[PDB]
Amino acid sequence: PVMCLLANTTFPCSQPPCTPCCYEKEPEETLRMLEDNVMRPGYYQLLQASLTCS
Amino acid sequence: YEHVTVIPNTVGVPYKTLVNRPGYSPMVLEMELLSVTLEPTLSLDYITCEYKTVIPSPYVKCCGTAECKDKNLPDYSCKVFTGVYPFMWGGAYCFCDAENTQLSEAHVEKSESCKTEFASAYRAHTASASAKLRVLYQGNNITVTAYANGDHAVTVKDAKFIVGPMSSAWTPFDNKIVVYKGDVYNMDYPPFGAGRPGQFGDIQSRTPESKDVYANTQLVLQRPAAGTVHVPYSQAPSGFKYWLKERGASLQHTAPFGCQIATNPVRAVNCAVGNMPISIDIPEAAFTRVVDAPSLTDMSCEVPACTHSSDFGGVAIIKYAASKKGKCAVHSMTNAVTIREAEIEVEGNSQLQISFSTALASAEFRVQVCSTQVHCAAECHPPKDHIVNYP
Amino acid sequence: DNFNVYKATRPYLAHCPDCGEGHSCHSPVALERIRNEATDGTLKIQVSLQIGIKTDDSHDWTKLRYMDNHMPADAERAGLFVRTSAPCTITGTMGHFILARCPKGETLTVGFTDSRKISHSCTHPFHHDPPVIGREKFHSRPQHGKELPCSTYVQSTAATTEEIEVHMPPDTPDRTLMSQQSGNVKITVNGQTVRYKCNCGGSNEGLTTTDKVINNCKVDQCHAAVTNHKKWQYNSPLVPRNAELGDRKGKIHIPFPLANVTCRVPKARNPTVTYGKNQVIMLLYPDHPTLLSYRNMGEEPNYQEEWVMHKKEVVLTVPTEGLEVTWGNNEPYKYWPQ
Ligand SMILES: *[C@@H]1O[C@H](CO)[C@@H](O)[C@H](O)[C@H]1NC(C)=O
Ligand SMILES: *[C@@H]1O[C@H](CO)[C@@H](O)[C@H](O)[C@H]1NC(C)=O
Ligand SMILES: [Os+3]
Ligand SMILES: [Os+3]
Ligand SMILES: [Os+3]
Ligand SMILES: [Os+3]
Ligand SMILES: [Os+3]
Ligand SMILES: [Os+3]
Repeated sequence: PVMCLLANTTFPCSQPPCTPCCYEKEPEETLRMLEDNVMRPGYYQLLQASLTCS
Repeated sequence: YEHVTVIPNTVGVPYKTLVNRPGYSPMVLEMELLSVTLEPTLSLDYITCEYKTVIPSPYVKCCGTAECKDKNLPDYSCKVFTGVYPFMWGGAYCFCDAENTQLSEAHVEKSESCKTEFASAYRAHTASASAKLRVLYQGNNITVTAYANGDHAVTVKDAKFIVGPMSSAWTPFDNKIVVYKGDVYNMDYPPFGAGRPGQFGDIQSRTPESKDVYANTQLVLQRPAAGTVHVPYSQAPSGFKYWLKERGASLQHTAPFGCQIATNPVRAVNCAVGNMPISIDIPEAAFTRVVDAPSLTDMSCEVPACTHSSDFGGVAIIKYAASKKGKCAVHSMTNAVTIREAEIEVEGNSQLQISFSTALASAEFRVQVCSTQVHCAAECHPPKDHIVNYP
Repeated sequence: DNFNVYKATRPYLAHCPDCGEGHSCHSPVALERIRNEATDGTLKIQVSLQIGIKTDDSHDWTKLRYMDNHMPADAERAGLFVRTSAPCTITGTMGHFILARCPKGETLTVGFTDSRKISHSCTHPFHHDPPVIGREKFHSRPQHGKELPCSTYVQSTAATTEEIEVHMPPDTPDRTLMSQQSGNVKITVNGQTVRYKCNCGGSNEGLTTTDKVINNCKVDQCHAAVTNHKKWQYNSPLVPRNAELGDRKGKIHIPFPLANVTCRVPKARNPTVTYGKNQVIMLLYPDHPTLLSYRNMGEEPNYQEEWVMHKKEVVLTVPTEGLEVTWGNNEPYKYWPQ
């Protein structure tokens, strides 16, 4: 049930809109997205999903 | 039948008690304390551990003035240094020569170690006394575990056991104690929110994982070195780390009455202080009538070997004439000597061998086998060692 | 299992007070935080470089990555060394963290050798004197002994509990971006976002992704820096904060957390004991420094302690209450008079 944030849109932490390969596609906005979700409890679920590729 | 007796508060010493119910054959019970536990009621004040000085990247403001704001953080320190000219690998970090400022920020919190490496400051209240007693009942060893309050009744083999109340309410713990792993210390620790820098309690928290942090470590930020980006500071080193090397010997080594100290829960084990009463309500079935028990006569006692020591260094051979076959209780009527065995099997015109302990050189003692007594004459000799490892 | 945290992060250059000979430098092997919380003596050292990871972000235990001026470069793991007064035994290496068993020293040095044979080191004043576990000062850990509660940093690569703060790196100044074009200043971008400032009336101050020209200007009257918003860097107090973002930060889990374990301590050989009238005589033969402690088992304990170094004979009075003698890690010997 844990939710993460991206500018004005809400999404579940484990399922980001950037996936697959969030850092490979856009390295700047991925770190910016993670920086905005640090206080949130599902941060490490977002960190795991964003840095997964192949 | 309720048998009331009192034994000294000493662990590992087997004591003998004679149960003489009128009209019934005597009964000998062997009692030995396995452990005597004094568990104090604890109230956690706070815990202490190694502190962490959280220092982020300093805000170097090129061609301008950075401003410090008051932050609600433990030992929060903020300073803005003027005339700063720092350097990086490729040269100067700032364009301006004398118009740059550096904002230094630092605060104190609990280290990652606090969950593992920590000392707990407890308040000790009225202690709960408990004892583990070994009883040789009906030719078998039974274990009785009860609170030494003189109220808690434990029934083993239909026999009701009431242990205590303890003659001494003494405990090796003071009103204020400090616990670190397996070691316990009597310490007048500083109260919660009154900790001093570089000393025990420089950082104070409710529990190892709680959010509350009290800090008084004397954090003072210093001006950074010429052309260098860093956050120099003066701080009183960990009071917990200093305490770990300067704490000295714990209560396990210093406590009086030979107290052994254990943790989880914090307790005093085998403190040789005072005595404890024992109430044994022995059921009807355990007793045998004198008429129904074998009658002993024509008794003679010879002591072929005796050495007066703490251990059973005496051997006694008793010749007898029993009326019938059965089990007879063995007890010394003289308080100076103690017999090892409590019960022996009688036949008829046979002989019995018993082991005894005494401190006397000239041992003149009475031995009661069932309801008849026999006089033993013994000339016991001194042993080799003046010191023994048993009491 | 396709997750790689090292692609977002990067090794960096940070301040070091002693890079060798007694002089400060921008070290690729700069020391961050040295943790000595483990009671067993194990040190958790934090460095500016990343071990066990290549420049292409792939995991390789024999490889090491350090910041080579502008871009990160590869180096050999074998070349990495940790030392205080004598060389330390490295037990674990993963990213910014090193686990090492060090002898008694006053300073801590962590170094390595790059692809070009150049040796880089960093020295910090660190008082290292690990505490004695138990009552015996031993040099080697035995397989069997008395179990004592001790702490250590677990050898496991898995990062689950402990964490560090990470953020965007600051603007990297580079004088090579600026050139003198008789008699103007040219800013050669080279596909990078450059933040510039000039003491000339031509161009002001701003951010550029294109080549700029400052008409009637001097190179000494200008400042240029390379911006990097694609990588993460540890929130280091030895590196300046990103002037524009500032409070913007991230967090990553770190390997080797502190854990409660069991330490095996040896028990010193039983001393030869001779008994006397209300007294006990012990001939102590220690192979290493052993703590000798004693107390009376009555109202007045009168505790006494001494560290025995060489062959010593001790005369101890045994009272009516009894005397408890503890010789090192051995269980206490209890004495009573006959
Ligand atoms: C009872 O306990 C004592 C001490 O452990 C032992 O010497 C003895 O043999 C035991 N006797 C029986 C009958 O279990
Ligand atoms: C560590 O401490 C906890 C109790 O809080 C428990 O998991 C365990 O008993 C300990 N493990 C070891 C190896 O000592
Ligand atoms: Os109990
Ligand atoms: Os007599
Ligand atoms: Os990883
Ligand atoms: Os310095
Ligand atoms: Os020291
Ligand atoms: Os030594």
